[PDB]
Amino acid sequence: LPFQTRSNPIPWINTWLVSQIDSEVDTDDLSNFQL
Amino acid sequence: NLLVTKRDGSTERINLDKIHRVLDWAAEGLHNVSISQVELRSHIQFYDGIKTSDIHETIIKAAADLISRDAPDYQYLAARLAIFHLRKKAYGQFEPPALYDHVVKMVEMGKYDNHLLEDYTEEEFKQMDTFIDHDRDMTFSYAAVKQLEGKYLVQNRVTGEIYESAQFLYILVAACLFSNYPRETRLQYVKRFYDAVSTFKISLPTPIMSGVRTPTRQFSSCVLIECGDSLDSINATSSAIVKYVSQRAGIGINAGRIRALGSPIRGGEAFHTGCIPFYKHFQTAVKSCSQGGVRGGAATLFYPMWHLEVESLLVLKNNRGVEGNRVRHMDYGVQINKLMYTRLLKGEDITLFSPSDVPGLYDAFFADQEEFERLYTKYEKDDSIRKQRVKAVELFSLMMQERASTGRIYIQNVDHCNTHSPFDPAIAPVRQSNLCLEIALPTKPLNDVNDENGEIALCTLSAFNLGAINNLDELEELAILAVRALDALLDYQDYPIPAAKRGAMGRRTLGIGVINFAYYLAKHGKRYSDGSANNLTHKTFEAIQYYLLKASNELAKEQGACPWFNETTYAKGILPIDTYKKDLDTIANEPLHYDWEALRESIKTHGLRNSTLSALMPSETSSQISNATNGIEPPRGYVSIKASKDGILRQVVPDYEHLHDAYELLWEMPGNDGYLQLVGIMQKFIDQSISANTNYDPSRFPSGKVPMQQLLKDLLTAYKFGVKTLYYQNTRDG
Ligand SMILES: Nc1ncnc2c1ncn2[C@H]1C[C@H](O)[C@@H](COP(=O)(O)OP(=O)(O)OP(=O)(O)O)O1
Ligand SMILES: Nc1ncnc2c1ncn2[C@H]1C[C@H](O)[C@@H](COP(=O)(O)OP(=O)(O)O)O1
Ligand SMILES: Nc1ccn([C@@H]2O[C@H](COP(=O)(O)OP(=O)(O)O)[C@@H](O)[C@H]2O)c(=O)n1
Ligand SMILES: [Mg+2]
Ligand SMILES: [Mg+2]
Repeated sequence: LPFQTRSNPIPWINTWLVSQIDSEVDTDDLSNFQL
Repeated sequence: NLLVTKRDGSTERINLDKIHRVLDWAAEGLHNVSISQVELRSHIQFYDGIKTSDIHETIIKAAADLISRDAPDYQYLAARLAIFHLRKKAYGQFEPPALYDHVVKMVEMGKYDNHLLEDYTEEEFKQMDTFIDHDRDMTFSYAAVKQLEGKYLVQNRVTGEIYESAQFLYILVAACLFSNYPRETRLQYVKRFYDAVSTFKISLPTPIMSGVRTPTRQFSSCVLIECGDSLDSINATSSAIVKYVSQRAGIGINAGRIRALGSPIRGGEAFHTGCIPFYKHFQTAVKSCSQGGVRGGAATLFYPMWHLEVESLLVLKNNRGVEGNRVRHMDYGVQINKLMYTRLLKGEDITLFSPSDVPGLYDAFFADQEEFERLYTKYEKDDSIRKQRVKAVELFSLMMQERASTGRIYIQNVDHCNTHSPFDPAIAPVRQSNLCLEIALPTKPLNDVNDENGEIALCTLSAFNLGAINNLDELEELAILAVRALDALLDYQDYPIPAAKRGAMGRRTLGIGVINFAYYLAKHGKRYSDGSANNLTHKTFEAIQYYLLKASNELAKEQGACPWFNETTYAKGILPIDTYKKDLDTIANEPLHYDWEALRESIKTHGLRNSTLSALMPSETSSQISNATNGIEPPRGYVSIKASKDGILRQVVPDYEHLHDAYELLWEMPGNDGYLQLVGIMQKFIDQSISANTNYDPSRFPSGKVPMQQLLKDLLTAYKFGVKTLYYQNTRDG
């Protein structure tokens, strides 16, 4: 490679060069909860 | 052949090399950017006489829209163009003038407060100009500059004329805050505070950023007003809202005392029309004025869950129903205590009362949890008291249903706000919160606009940039600068409502939080959801609170504790590490690393200059200046889309190239338990509250609908770990 690495300075050129809520509650499950 | 219009009005031939050069300058040193791409994506259409300023604004938008994951350095290309544009608007050239020459011209125009020229000599202004490094404008991101030009830089809200640049804003915030310091140390504090905010060690709120140096002195972000059950109090509350909204403040209203619809007035001379007609009056008060010309006024209204009208108040934000029973443009916080949650867990009922029919129940609801249960159960037995029974499951379902739809129905755990607070509930209970549910301060209702007996709570804010510190011991110096700056601010500013000055001078309440917490976790290789940051959060927020209290304690030795320090639990020798909810020991075992016992004795002896110090605000706007992730929230994406005056803003996460794998994005989290655990750990040390969010992705649940079971379980999990408040509920749009 003779030149420094660089990103494509004209990236636009590549275009041309190819081709609600679940209401269920379980109180028993909630009471097994410790505040 | 064709002509352009220069900034001075003159015209000359079009020369595209001028556009090439300005773009070449802005892209110097940046990676993966293209001058060519910016010019072509500008779609700039030249007409004879085209304004050169319209040309420049067009290419700023073009470069701003190229901000992406593949080319993040456009955040700096667009900013440099925008900084350059703002220089010309304010100065007519790129190089800023001398600091003294600028202040002189601005005081004559009435854009600065004339006290700057009285408290500082020309030799001192020229000495502060050597502190300024104008190259620090080249460290902003594009989102940062758009917030500066849209909200913070002193400007004409009718003309659109910008008058200053970013470094003059910073240096004059430092000058004004320490303007009343002794000349032995004044310029030293001015330089260090300038360095702290211009290198993004400390974040300043919107009213401080946009206000401190202007003739109108109101810089407290949060105003908490309590409303009593009388027309004299409702008028006083309404007048205080109008005054503080017009001067940069966001409001928190406590209207839970107002009796229910149908209650007797004067023994039956009149029929009480209900809360909703008074809530509508509060809403037009908030919306009557702009927030200091910067943005619109907002407010959150608070009422207890057991209020008789709670089923009518919970549905005020949904868009179905008539205008008579809807108050949509205000947010609401439902106040809950342990007894309410217990009725839910046991599947029992909740009795609704009008606060006028239950003597002492309202005051006990906050101050005394045992006295509340005594009065509450007693009044349920009494059949002569007007009441209404609702199944606790149905009431909690109605609240969370409206919380999920609007996202603006908030929760405040009033028992947590009083068992783990810097205030004694017998003397100065906490009965409400603020707009964003991070402020918890005592209030007393007013009977007149100028009532000396009422108390309105003000809170001044700031934030530590967790992404700018390399050692937790750097917080010691930053806490000194932040606390000293905010405490000097309380004496510096004016107070439009006498009841508001009473609380501020009495308690001197501060609210200092954090920003860049998500970026902080990425640098340590931790995540929100898995609990890997629990011990790190404990060690981090211990240092924050310790160095904050130590800074306010040293200031109390120097200038005396706040007048009402005797009303704090700090005065009784009680620290937050004593009153935190003990279930936090089951999710973090990190031991305390700082000498809290030496501070406890020092606080007993010398007190605190401020009654409160720490509060984690969301910092939706202010955190964008340092390109930080806002508050404690995880970013929505590597490139986030945020709102602004001009339109959309793209914000890249800090250090995207090296840490894109380390971040845990908002919707990459399995649930809320991990985040809520971190919030609980933070709350162990935070004086006030935290703007804690809950987030839900419908696609993460069977049949694509979020279960009420999970909504309630996360709500109970928040209470289990001592979370005082719940802010936004974000529901994903996919
Ligand atoms: N004409 C009215 N229509 C609807 N509500 C009213 C009216 N007057 C007062 N209220 C409400 C506002 C307060 O929440 C509550 C008490 O009002 P207030 O100003 O204290 O009246 P008051 O002192 O003359 O009567 P009371 O003896 O009932 O307190 O009643
Ligand atoms: N003669 C010309 N023809 C076309 N564009 C020009 C121009 N002179 C300047 N510009 C562009 C370059 C900048 O991006 C933008 C504003 O530049 P500026 O230096 O602030 O304006 P001015 O040169 O009028 O003071 O206008
Ligand atoms: N749109 C807004 C945002 C914030 N605020 C106030 O600012 C406080 C903290 O919000 P924040 O820290 O997200 O706002 P900024 O300081 O980032 O502008 C809130 O408690 C409000 O009182 C407001 O009044 N209106
Ligand atoms: Mg020029
Ligand atoms: Mg009355």
